[PDB]
Amino acid sequence: PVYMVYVSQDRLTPSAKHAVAKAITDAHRGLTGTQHFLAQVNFQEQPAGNVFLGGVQQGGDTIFVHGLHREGRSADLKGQLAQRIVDDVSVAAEIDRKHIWVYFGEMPAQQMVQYGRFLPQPGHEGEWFDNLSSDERAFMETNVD
Amino acid sequence: PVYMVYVSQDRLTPSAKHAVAKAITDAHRGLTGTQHFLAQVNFQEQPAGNVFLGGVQQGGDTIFVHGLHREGRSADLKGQLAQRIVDDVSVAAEIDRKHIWVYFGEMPAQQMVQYGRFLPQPGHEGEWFDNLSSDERAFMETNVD
Amino acid sequence: PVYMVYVSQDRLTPSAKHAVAKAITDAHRGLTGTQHFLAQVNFQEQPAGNVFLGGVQQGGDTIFVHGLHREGRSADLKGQLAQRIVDDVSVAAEIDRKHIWVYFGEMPAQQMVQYGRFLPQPGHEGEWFDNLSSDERAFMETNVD
Repeated sequence: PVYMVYVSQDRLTPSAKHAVAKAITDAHRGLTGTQHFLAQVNFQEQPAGNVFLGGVQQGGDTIFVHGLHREGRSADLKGQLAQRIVDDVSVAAEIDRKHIWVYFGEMPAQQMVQYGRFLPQPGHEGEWFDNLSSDERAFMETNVD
Repeated sequence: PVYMVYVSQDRLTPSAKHAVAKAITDAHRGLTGTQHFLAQVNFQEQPAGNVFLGGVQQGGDTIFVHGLHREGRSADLKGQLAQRIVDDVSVAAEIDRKHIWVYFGEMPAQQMVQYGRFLPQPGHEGEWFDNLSSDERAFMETNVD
Repeated sequence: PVYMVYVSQDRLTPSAKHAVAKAITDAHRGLTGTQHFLAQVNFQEQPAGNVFLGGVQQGGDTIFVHGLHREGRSADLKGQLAQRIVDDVSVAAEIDRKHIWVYFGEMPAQQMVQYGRFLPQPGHEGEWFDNLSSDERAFMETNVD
C-alpha cells in the first residue's frame, strides 16, 4: 500500500516519523500478510496553519492518513486496519486519537505498480515475490525494519 | 470530507486561505447538511513552477481541489457541489474560474475515520454526533466558523 | 488527468521536471487521445527522508505517481499506460525503475472539473472542446508543448 501522512512541519522529529512509519507498516503487515517492504509511508509536511476544520484554522496537532490499497479485502478487515492505525499512530506520535483522521481508497491491483512491477491480487504475495528476479528480491529485502 | 487544496506558495495570504476554507466548508454544509466541524480543508503549498499543463510550466495561479467524500450521494448533488466550489473559491481566492480544477473521489463510510471515530452513512450525522461521548462532542463543537 | 508526482526536494532540476512532465503528458495523450492541455502534472516535493519503505527511511531517489483519471477505460489500456509511465519517467528522471511506483484512481467524469468546466466522457473530447467558448478555447491552447 501507500500511506500518505499529512502532518504539520516539525510536529514529528526524525525519530517520531520513524516510529509512526514502523507502526503503520507493522499494522498493515500484521492484519493483511503483505510483506513489510511492500508498504510505503510518505510524510507530507506543511506549515502549521494550513489545516482548517469547520473553517477554523488549526495548530500543529492534526494528522490525516490517506491509505491507498488494492481492492479485494472485506470491510471488516479494513475497519480493523483503520482502527489499529488510529491506536498505534496515537501511541507512536504521542497524539490524542481525536486528532487523527484516516481514509482508505482502493483501486484494482492491475493498475498499481511498486518497484516498477505490477502488483498481485491481495493474498498472493508469496507467489509474485517468488517469480521476481534475484536482483529485485534482494533489493526489496533491504526495505525491512 | 477532506478537501486537499493544492496551491502555489504565497499565492494565498492567511486571510485568503481562511476565506477559501470557509467557501468550501459552507458549500459542503449547505448542500449535504453535514456539520461544519466534519469538513476538513487541508492546504498543500508548493513552489510556483511545480504545476504543468500539457507540458507547459505554470505560474502561481493554479488551484487543484481533491475532495474525498463518503459514497451515497447522487451524481446531481455532486455536480452542484463541484460547481459551487468552483464559483465560491473563485471569489474567495480572487482567481479566474479557468484556473480551478476540482476532483471528487468517494469511499465507503465504513473505512473513513474522523476525530478517531468511524463516519456514519450520509444523512443522520445528527444521530451519530449525539451518540459520541461528552468530551468528543465538546472537542468537535469548537471547530465552527 | 491530474498526475500527482511525489519526489524529494532537489532530486529534479527545473529541466528534469519539464522532462518528467513531458514524458507523462506524451504518454497519456499517446494512448487515450486526450489532448495535451487536458493533462496536469503536479509536483509535490518534500525533504529527503520523508519516505519509508517497510519502515526503512529512504534517500532522495524515490518517485510515486498518483494518477487521477476519469472512469471508462479498459484495464488493458490502463496497464499499457502505467507501464509506459514507468519506462518514460525512468528515462526522463535518470532513475532506475525499481524506484518508481504508480497508482491509478478513477472517478466518474461528471464529478471532475477542469478549467472551470465539467469533463466529457473519455472518448467524447473533441466535440466538448468545440462547444466551449472561444475565450475558454483560447486559454486552453496556450498550454501545449
